[PDB]
Amino acid sequence: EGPLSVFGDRSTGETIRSQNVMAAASIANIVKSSLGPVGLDKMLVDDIGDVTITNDGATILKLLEVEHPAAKVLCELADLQDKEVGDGTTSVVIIAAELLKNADELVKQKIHPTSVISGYRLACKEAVRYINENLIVNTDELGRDCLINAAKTSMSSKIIGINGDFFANMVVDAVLAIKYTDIRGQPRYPVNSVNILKAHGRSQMESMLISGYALNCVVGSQGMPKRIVNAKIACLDFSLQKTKMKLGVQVVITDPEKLDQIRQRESDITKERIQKILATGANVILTTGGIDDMCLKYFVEAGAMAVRRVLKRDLKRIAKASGATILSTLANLEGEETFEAAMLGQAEEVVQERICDDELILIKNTKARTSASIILRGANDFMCDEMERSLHDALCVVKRVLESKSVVPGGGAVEAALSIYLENYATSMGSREQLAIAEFARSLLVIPNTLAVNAAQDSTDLVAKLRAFHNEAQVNPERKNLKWIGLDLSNGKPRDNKQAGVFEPTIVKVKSLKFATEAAITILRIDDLIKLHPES
Amino acid sequence: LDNKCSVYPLTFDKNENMAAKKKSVAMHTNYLSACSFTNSDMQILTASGDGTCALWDVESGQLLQSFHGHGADVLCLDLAPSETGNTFVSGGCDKKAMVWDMRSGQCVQAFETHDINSVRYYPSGDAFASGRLYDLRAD
Amino acid sequence: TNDGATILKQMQVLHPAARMLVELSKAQDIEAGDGTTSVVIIAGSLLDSCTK
Amino acid sequence: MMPTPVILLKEGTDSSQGIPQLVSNISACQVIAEAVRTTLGPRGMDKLIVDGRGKATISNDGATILKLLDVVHPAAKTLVDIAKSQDAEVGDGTTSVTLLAAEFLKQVKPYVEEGLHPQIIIRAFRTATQLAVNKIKEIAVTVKKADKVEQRKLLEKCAMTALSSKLISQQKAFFAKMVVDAVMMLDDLLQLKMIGIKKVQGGALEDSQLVAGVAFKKTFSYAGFEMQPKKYHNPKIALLNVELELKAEKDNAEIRVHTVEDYQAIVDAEWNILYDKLEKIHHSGAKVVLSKLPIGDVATQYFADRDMFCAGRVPEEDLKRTMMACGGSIQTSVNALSADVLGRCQVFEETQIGGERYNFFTGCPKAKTCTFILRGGAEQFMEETERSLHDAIMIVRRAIKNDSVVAGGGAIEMELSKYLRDYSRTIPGKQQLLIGAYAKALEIIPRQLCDNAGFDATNILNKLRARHAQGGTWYGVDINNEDIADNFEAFVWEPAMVRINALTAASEAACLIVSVDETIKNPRS
Amino acid sequence: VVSQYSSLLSPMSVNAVMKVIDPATATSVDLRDIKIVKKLGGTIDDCELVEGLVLTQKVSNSGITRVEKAKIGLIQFCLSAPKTDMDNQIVVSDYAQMDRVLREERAYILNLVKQIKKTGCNVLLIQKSILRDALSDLALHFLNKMKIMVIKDIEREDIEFICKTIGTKPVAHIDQFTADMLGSAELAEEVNLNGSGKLLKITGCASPGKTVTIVVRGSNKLVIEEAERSIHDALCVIRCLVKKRALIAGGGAPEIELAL
Amino acid sequence: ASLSLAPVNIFKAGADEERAETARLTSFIGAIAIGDLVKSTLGPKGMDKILLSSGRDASLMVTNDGATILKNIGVD
Ligand SMILES: Nc1ncnc2c1ncn2[C@@H]1O[C@H](COP(=O)(O)OP(=O)(O)O)[C@@H](O)[C@H]1O
Ligand SMILES: Nc1ncnc2c1ncn2[C@@H]1O[C@H](COP(=O)(O)OP(=O)(O)O)[C@@H](O)[C@H]1O
Ligand SMILES: Nc1ncnc2c1ncn2[C@@H]1O[C@H](COP(=O)(O)OP(=O)(O)O)[C@@H](O)[C@H]1O
Ligand SMILES: [Mg+2]
Ligand SMILES: [Mg+2]
Ligand SMILES: [Mg+2]
Repeated sequence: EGPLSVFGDRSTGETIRSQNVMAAASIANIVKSSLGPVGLDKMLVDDIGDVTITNDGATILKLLEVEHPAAKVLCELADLQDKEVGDGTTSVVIIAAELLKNADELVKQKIHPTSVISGYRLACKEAVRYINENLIVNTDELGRDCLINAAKTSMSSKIIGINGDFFANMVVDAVLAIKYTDIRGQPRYPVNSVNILKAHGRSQMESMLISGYALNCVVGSQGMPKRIVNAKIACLDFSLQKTKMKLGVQVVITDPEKLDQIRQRESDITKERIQKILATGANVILTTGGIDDMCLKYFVEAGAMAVRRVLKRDLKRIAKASGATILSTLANLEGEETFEAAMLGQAEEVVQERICDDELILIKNTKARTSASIILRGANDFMCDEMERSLHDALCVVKRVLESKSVVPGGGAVEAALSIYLENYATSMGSREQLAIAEFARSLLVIPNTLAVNAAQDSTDLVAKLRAFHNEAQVNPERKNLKWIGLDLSNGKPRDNKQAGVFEPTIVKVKSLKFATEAAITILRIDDLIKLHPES
Repeated sequence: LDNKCSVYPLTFDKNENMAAKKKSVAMHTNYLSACSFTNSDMQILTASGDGTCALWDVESGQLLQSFHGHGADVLCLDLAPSETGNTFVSGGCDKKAMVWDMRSGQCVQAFETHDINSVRYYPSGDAFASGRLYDLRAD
Repeated sequence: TNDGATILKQMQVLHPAARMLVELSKAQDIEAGDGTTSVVIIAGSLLDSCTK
Repeated sequence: MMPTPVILLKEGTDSSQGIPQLVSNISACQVIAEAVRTTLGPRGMDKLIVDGRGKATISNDGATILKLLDVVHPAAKTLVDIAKSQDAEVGDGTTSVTLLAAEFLKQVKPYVEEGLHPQIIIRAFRTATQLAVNKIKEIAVTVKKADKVEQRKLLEKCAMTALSSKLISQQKAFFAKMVVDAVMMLDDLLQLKMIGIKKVQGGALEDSQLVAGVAFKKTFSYAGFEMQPKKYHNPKIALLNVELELKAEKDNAEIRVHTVEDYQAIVDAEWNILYDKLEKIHHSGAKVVLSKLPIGDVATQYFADRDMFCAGRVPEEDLKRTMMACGGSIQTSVNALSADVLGRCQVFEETQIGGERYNFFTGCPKAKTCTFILRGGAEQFMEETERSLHDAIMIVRRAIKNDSVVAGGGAIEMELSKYLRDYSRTIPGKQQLLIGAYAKALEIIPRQLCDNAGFDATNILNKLRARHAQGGTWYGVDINNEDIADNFEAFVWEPAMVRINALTAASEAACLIVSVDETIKNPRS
Repeated sequence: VVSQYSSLLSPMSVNAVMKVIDPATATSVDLRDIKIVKKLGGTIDDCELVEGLVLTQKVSNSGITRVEKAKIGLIQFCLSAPKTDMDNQIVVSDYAQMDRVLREERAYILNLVKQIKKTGCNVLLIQKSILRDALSDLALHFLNKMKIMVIKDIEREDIEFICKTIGTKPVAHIDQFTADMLGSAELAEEVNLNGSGKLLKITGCASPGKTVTIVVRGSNKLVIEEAERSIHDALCVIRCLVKKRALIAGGGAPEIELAL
Repeated sequence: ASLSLAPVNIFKAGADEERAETARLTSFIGAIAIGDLVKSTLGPKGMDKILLSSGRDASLMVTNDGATILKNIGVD
């Protein structure tokens, strides 16, 4: 097939540059319809009838079967944004594809990709610098209402959108509950320590915020009590079973009289351990291992709750919250086998609650630390699954706002402001990079354009009106209040989004621009593709 | 279609009961013709398509000795009677069965009267199945 | 990648002359670490002259 | 999609509607355009297309390339159709139409993607096209002197500009002079069939000649033909539609005789009929005899014995050209061969032309026709030469109809783009964006010229825009000098109607493509 | 591809090469003294030059993730129940022998941990062990109760690099485990890469001997691999300068001069 | 470079060519085979051949004539 003699295909020049832009645009067009409050969810049938109704950008691309290497770049780009930010996942894919599409237009005009890459890198640096200097709002000037508005804004476009007035309150309260401080006095919020339980049944309004912890587990035996008032929680990392000697130990009997006593110790060793644990007043015993039937009877007779096969991460949170200590073994530093009262957690109640023909443990009002859990109620599993994903974004958004105390106006306010500034700033940087920076400014308008399109409104007029307001703010020093003007999708007109309470964490826009630019730069650097045929 | 086995016990999901140390050297790749574990679990004998028997140490993970001299690829190999310096046979596609000794790294004995694929030592060790029977004491 | 050695290694060239060019690129990578593309281009140009 | 027990349309019917299908149509038009992009301008290249039969074709002509492509996309076929339309009406600019249409569609693609109503785009295109056509009519340079030398120079320059993109561009002055001379001999209708084009393999391009008369290949001479003289210094030509052979009087004629004397009389009567026809032809005074119908061996030997020339099975077009060159009349009967129905030329001659024998009728003073004899090293060489000469001939004909010219090399497009941008700056703003997009799309021609020539298109475009805005109407791409120049003084001249039709057809095609919202394909039968 | 980041990588590469050689005597550079760690996430602007040791292993302890004034100890034996090289079994014939076995095993593990702690060690690195449990759960419990960070599953090939970096002498038998074989360091903490994984960084050592680490980060895996290749090219070029102290112009000047 | 040993293929399917050494080898082999076949039927003490036709007729022919021997053989 020529003089190269390679067992594979090859595409060079504009053939592969346009194909790469195709693949990037194909991924964006998948998720472009699920952006903004007037966005719509999607069904994802998994070839065996499994249904996944979602609006999250990362979740859509995770389940999609992508084959083009350039498309996989954007699909992994969405995943990275989810891990490091948690929101803006759909936006970053849209921006990156738009950035690549407009960059390829310049390359077709005999502009070298290095010039385009250099221009994109400069624009990304100035966009971040401009945002940090003119478009940030200090949350200390807004109080608690900022957190609710930030949470409410994220919940728009989600299945918990209209009911966000009630849902935002749990997210703010749940995050504030798990707040703790570390060395050098930095208040850190370990979001995802808020256990989220899904159970269909009652309406969404009956979603409960547990002032404690919720275990997706039940008591081992029906004979145990299902409610303890003053719980003394003992957390163990080992099974309570009949004692069996290790591999290096063998039992060889020469005198038959010793056989019966040996078998007795196989069960008395565990009994002695349980008696030591119960002797200190423990009421709740949580273990990550199994519990044999003969061991459960000891808790039954003592009137104590015992739960087996508790998840390790669940036990760690309960131990941290209740003040208990995880014990992988009963062994002190004196070589003995003892259990102390100081290693007991406490709680104000432990209940075997019943939730829609199913049961779970509620550790209510733990002491020495405040924890939180959320139980989501919906029509069915498909809808309950989506609320968990939607709530995860809200938990992440509030986490960023509490860590970094700056927010930016939403609804395309940032992109509109950046497009005006960057295109004006492009005229003062070089001669060949001017086009590249200008195209960076133009590409940012895809976000407000998509919001207006999804609402079936005139995107051309709204963006032009929105850009006109932002142009006035930059050129008129006394009209600086127009920076906050965004889009009101309900009525289709510009609106001061700072007053309207449409906020986003600053890190969402900043990290989106950095990640999208690098992803666009990576694809733009390619001009030749060699696709070796599979060996099989 | 052709595989239908990609989900094989590779996961080895257990409760960490001391058996998770499977090592799984697989450094040489190619084809693992015989991954027989030595009676003394210190060493692993492996045969590849190149026709060289390879001896590895589980602890260090280093290739002790590569046994070469077989005419074709070694399809099968066995172990010593109990340990006996692991004087192991090696049957391959070259119709020849020969014995190797790491104390010298040489083909101590050879037999050609038959590809051998079912070598198995006699419990005494004076002979071995050659699926025939070759006598060590009489060659 | 833009590295000459990586490009030549990844693409499975079948002609023996291309294989020896890949080996030459590996050797240049070993001894110097840069100029991996330049050495291959130089060898190709030299053989092109050898044609005439 | 719940499966209805009885589906509405036939199974396998494919329907795509909405914005995505329109975007796909624009992409298809882009794909069609990029297949002819490199064949634009003096630095353009040729395309080679091999059909299923393995018979390759080589062409620089956009319409030919598009026709040879088996385009099946419904939206893409519109570009092929407008290329054919431009070829039919004008004959040159079959690449410009496709490039302009695809550039219009590409320019308005972003606005379509964001939900703009296509009727607005259509209205904007129509407004811009009307304004551009009016501007072309207004600024086109026409010379109201009616000077023969000036008109001839204008025609030659237009032909040279039309020809300076083909493989005959090196001898473009020679070929343009030949084309102008050929066209100016046509009387009033400028019919293409009155310009013969013969392709004779072998020989250099400069060996091509234009005969002030008619020439055609020798047509299956019978026995005794080589005994006829092959040169006459004032022959009279008997143009005939007559079969000079021994044959049945009629297909349904039956002769019934019952005497050997009558048998001999019948045989002699057939011979006497043939000899009477031949004797009337000979006594007409003619020396060269040409027939649309076969001429038998008996007649060939008869004419050889009289030092006459005969040729049968002459193609009808060649006979009509001989009529127009010599001035006779094709006679189906020889009973009245008066001197007026006999052709006349100064010199008739049969000569060797590159391994073939041709009959030459030269020295016709009242000639209203001509014949091109094209020499080349291959069949496709002569075919592409014929296509290029056809382009030049069509341009010269249109210029004869009206002598209005605009400087080429992107000058007219740049001026129109500047005018349209200046207009669009003075309208509300919804139409302003679309008219500005139209003006920007007009810049495709000089950009493609620079790309084909290998320049930096952006800098040349910036210089052109600055020159046009500052002042200067006919500044365009200068290929040889790597720069821009006043293309009017460089004699890069094209008739105004070429650009007028190009803009009109491109606008109509773009509007038609945009106006479509749904494509439905029925299953094949 | 890393050309806009060259302002960050060029000084980084020069520092990396200079930190692993002696400029007055070095005649070649062993690039294996420079360790490159690829972690997904972030941007190439986040590439960092660590003057100490970076380990991708996870800390076994929970709750101990930052030790100041660390005393790192490297262990090549196993902290589990005693097990000889020869075949060994414990034969039980009486009921008392059962809990005697349990108690004696506990005492053995406790004595090992006490001997380790008596030297002042507070960060413990355990070499990966097969055929014997390197770190028993009871041993981990005892170590955690004594406030010692434990990192296990250390690769055999990395022992030389670790010892050269933090100045720790490996210990293969508990009898030879003493304070003088510990590697003092300023700080040993496990950092989190903003939800893209965790890294154990031991920065600041009493004997920082000719070894440096480079952490490469990027948005996606392809650009990370290309950045690693580019940084390797830069290191190789500085190595070339070290080998042959001669500089020539670029941009085709040598080729044009050579042709002429 | 040669037509056959070129990275691009210039031939229809089933059409081949033989360069200097190969063409000379084939020509010499064919000529030597013809000479060896026809000889041994030469001179007073020569022998005859049998031309057993493989066609439908299966004609049998015994001859010492070289021309008839060379005529009725399938030569490629
Ligand atoms: N109430 C609102 N009014 C106007 N715009 C909004 C409102 N709420 C959200 N938006 C905008 O709609 C967009 C929706 O983003 P979304 O798709 O939920 O994020 P992700 O990209 O993580 O999926 C955000 O960029 C935000 O600026
Ligand atoms: N900024 C520059 N200006 C001019 N020439 C350069 C520049 N940078 C690199 N070069 C040249 O490009 C050539 C190729 O270098 P490079 O692609 O980095 O590695 P390799 O030589 O392995 O291809 C070198 O010979 C160098 O002289
Ligand atoms: N000498 C020249 N200098 C600059 N431009 C030219 C020259 N000759 C022709 N052109 C331009 O090339 C373009 C294409 O002409 P051509 O390829 O011959 O036919 P078509 O218009 O069918 O492509 C015309 O628009 C004309 O302006
Ligand atoms: Mg969102
Ligand atoms: Mg280099
Ligand atoms: Mg033309």
